[PDB]
Amino acid sequence: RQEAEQLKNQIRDARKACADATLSQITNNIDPVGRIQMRTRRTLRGHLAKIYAMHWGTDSRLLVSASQDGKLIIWDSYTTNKVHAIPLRSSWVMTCAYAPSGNYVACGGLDNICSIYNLKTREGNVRVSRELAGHTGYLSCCRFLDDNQIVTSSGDTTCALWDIETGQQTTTFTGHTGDVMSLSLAPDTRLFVSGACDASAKLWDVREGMCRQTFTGHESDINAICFFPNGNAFATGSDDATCRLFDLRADQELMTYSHDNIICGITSVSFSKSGRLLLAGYDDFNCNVWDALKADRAGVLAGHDNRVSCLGVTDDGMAVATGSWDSFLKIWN
Amino acid sequence: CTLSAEDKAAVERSKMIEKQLQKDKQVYRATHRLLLLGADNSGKSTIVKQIFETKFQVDKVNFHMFDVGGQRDERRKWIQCFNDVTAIIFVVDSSDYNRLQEALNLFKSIWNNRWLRTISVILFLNKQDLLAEKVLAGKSKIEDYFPEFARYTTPEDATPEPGEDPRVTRAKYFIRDEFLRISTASGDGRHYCYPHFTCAVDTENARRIFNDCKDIILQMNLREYNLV
Amino acid sequence: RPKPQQFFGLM
Amino acid sequence: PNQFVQPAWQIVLWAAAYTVIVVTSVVGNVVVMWIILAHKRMRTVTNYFLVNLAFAEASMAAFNTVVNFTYAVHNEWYYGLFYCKFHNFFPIAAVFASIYSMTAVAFDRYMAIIHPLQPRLSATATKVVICVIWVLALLLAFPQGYYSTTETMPSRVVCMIEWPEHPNKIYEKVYHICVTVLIYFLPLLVIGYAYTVVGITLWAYHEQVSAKRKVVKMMIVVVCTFAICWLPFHIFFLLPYINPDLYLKKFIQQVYLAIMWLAMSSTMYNPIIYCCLNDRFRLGFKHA
Amino acid sequence: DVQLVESGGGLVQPGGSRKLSCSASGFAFSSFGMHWVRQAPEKGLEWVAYISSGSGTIYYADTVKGRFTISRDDPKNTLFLQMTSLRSEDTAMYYCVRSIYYYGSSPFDFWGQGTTLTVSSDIVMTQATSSVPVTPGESVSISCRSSKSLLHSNGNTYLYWFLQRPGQSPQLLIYRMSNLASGVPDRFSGSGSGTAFTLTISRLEAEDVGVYYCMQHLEYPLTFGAGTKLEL
Amino acid sequence: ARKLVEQLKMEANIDRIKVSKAAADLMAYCEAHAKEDPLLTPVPASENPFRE
Ligand SMILES: CC(C)CCC[C@@H](C)[C@H]1CC[C@H]2[C@@H]3CC=C4C[C@@H](O)CC[C@]4(C)[C@H]3CC[C@]12C
Repeated sequence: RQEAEQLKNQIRDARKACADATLSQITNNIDPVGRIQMRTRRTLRGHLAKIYAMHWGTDSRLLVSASQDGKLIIWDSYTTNKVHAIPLRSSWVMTCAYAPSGNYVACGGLDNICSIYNLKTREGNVRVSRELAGHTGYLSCCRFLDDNQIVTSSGDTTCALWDIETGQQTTTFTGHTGDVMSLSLAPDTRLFVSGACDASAKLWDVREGMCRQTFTGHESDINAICFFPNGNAFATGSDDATCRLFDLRADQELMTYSHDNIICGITSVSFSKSGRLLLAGYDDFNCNVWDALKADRAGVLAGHDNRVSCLGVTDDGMAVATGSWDSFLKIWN
Repeated sequence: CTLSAEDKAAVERSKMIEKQLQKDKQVYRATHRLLLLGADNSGKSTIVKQIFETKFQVDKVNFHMFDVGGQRDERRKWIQCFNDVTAIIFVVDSSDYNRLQEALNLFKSIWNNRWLRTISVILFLNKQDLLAEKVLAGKSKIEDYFPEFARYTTPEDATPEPGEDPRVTRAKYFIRDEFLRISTASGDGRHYCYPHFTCAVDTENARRIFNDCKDIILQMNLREYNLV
Repeated sequence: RPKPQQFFGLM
Repeated sequence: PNQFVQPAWQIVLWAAAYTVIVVTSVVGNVVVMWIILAHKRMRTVTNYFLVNLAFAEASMAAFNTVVNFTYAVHNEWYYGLFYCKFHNFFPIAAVFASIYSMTAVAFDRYMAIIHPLQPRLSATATKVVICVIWVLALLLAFPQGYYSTTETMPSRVVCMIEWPEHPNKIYEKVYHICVTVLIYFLPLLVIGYAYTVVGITLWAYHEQVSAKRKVVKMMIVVVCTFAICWLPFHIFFLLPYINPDLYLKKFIQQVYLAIMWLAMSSTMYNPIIYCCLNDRFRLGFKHA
Repeated sequence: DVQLVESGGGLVQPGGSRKLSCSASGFAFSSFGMHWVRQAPEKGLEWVAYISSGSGTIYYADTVKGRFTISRDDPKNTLFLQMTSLRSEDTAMYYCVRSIYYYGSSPFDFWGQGTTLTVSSDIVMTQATSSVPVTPGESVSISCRSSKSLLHSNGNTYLYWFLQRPGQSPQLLIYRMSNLASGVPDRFSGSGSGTAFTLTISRLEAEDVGVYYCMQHLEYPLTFGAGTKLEL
Repeated sequence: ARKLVEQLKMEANIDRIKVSKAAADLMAYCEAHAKEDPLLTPVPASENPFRE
């Protein structure tokens, strides 16, 4: 019954042999990015309470924001106009997703229900297309693979693929032993990686339903998880105050992004289009740009009065939005 | 100013949405949010006369009380959300001495929590009637569950309800002092515990909350208005 | 009526 | 031969008093205006009225005090008709604005202590009251600026207010009385009631109750100051109606230098209060 | 379903006054700004008035300005046009059109059936071909021209195509020059050059027969073209 | 327990590449799409849709 410990060292020694060099010696000759100064370009002031989640549309002009007051507002970032304001049944909404099509948005929180909202009805009102029930814990994150499929993480230690039309869970991912706090879909959408309070990040296969690879670097809850644009590496934020790049093919950590001054946890993590910059929101009321290859802080987006809860980079890569408990979502170009 | 007929209409739509959001802001600001933390057998369900959400009104002030029983285990992840509530209403069953040490650990976790560091607690020792019956009956000794009780003496400042045996008064104040000891130990004045002895029969618990939330907001206002 | 001995004060 | 000329030794003593007032006041008010705006933490809807109060008071400290000082020194107007109008308008309105701002912060404090649960005034309403205050102040000061005139007497140039000529001077009597009632009696009533109800509640943990007593002390000082300091000001401007012979005397020059000094000294108190009662203001003062 | 039935029209002696009432059912009337567009019996479409959501902006066509006033009862979901000083020129079928304006919205999406009234610096849309004979399975290119470039700085070309099938209310086909309205077959396509635009109807079907109107929304007054009939 | 052993077995079977390789390819992706990135390389103000 302890063969599991034998398998555990076997996995460890296989990773040890593979890690011949460090990402930092390989990129030691690469010339750094240089200080990155990003000024706030837009400030969106529509939410009464703390902002917990934001998602960018494929167009990179529309963005949906969630607040603890119980409202989702779609913003035309370019003109700072409020396209739609959705009243929500539960005041507590911890996540918000935007469909790739733009036809639907989703939100979830302590309700334990993922509500999908049809933005484009003929009646002209935003109505809840479907309510998804089955998570026995808060829905920490949700991302739409398509208009009829959504992958939702939960505090019940289970993530789930749901067919929206049926309302049923096509697949359930039960490997984690701790509340899953974040999920990131790969660009291909074939595999998603989810980070839990078990200080472990697990890669899944949406089609198969199983955990392909488990990554164990952090010392505390993995608050955020982002996929590198290539779809072969991912970056995890944790209360450990450390961000850790992993490589799916090497099945091990490539680098760590920690500063001695930085001691607060990382609420959110994102990568720019080129994947060179690893933005990361911290509870110090500021976000810190990191050169992913060089592991060097290369900038700071300090314009917030409270915890930065969410950070998102437009698909185009033109801008970075940063929600915060101050109730102001700021766009940084 | 260089805005198309459709851009101007979109700006109007945004302004209409903004006015609705302002009407909502007034309701949100008027509502005082309270986190009903507690455990089963506390009786937290019936502390106020009026399960996740309950709305009352005292002196034309509306209070929203949230009981998040949906998620268990470490409550740390979901407590971060309620870092803006006016005051946590902790409810403890005085009768259950065995679970009382479990209750004192939850208070310590909540009082010393990173996000609830400025949130005052309105502790409500409930089922004081049960505790009185057990103390009078015997059989169950608060000394057995907690050794410090035999040394304890009723506080001189303590005011006893009429006719209450001195031992019942001593027991009630021993339970209260354990919760107070945790509060006094790790507080910078940022928040305070308001301990109130209550029973299932008592219907004055809504008034108690009113008076204690008036003190929390008062002390916050005093600092906010740069007076203290 | 300006007088050489009149004082003129301003609020 | 202007009788309002004074020896260099007299001027020096008055200059030192007014120097202390002007410098202390602007320094404190400017720093208070800065602390609030510089730190986002200190920049709240709550401190909107406090920054408004600091502005109007620095304005009267630099404008109403320095300019009036030279005019009292030789009763000579070295500013010209244009600046004569400017002084009977904005500097005089700044005086009204400060007194009405003191009535706004009093209302805020009253609501925040007597009815704590009730939500604060909306940011938009706060911004509407700042304007209402300044608007009413400018409106009240308009007549004094409108009838501003610089008669060039052989002895000296003097900026005087040519009120509509009336047998009983009814117009200038009504104006000066309405000013006394609206900026002295009415404020002494709302700032005095609010501070009493607040102080009665607050006065009735040694350190925490000692603070709720220090605030009450500040409030009795503010009520008493606004009453003691401003009463002579009004008495001086309502005395040309009760007894015009007093203005014709010479000692009236020194009296004016005193009544303005006492009234303008009110500006210095507001920054000192914010430092003694609030740590984030004394720490901010060293920080700048 | 979505419906905008309007009544209130009939014979009226000149200099008279009638009120036209569009009753909205099946959509949030308050959210959508409404417009009244009239079609003279032998002529094309002309924009009469616009009532914005919240009733905060009202625009009228110079021909009816002063004489006609447009109001909306949001609680009763009803649009009113109190027309006074009626002239013989006013005779026309009046259509109430709904228009929601948000980024990505399709304005002019739904038109009402129409109420007939019988009385006893404008950008100019030039549809050159009044008629174009066509047989099914062919591709036609109805073209419209504009006095000014409908392309705004925003990058949006505010040109709309509408098809009034015979005996039917006009239906949005293309919005903002290229975007195709919902429920609209893929055969239609909009191609434009700032000032000159073309609607390409591939594999024309017997459903496509009707008059095609090009409208500008760049500014008000909104101006429609004469129309181009497509006969089978 | 047994299910955990079954999962550990599959995770150990996974073929793995050398970190000198995987690091190189991510370095390569960054260099190839470096011009594309509008945040690593500052965008001309005109192009910037958020220029205001
Ligand atoms: C000539 C007269 C009218 C001058 C009057 C100046 C008044 C209207 C000005 C001077 C300083 C100003 C304040 C300075 C800074 C702030 C903080 C800001 O977050 C809200 C507005 C607020 C609170 C301003 C309100 C208006 C204000 C009080």
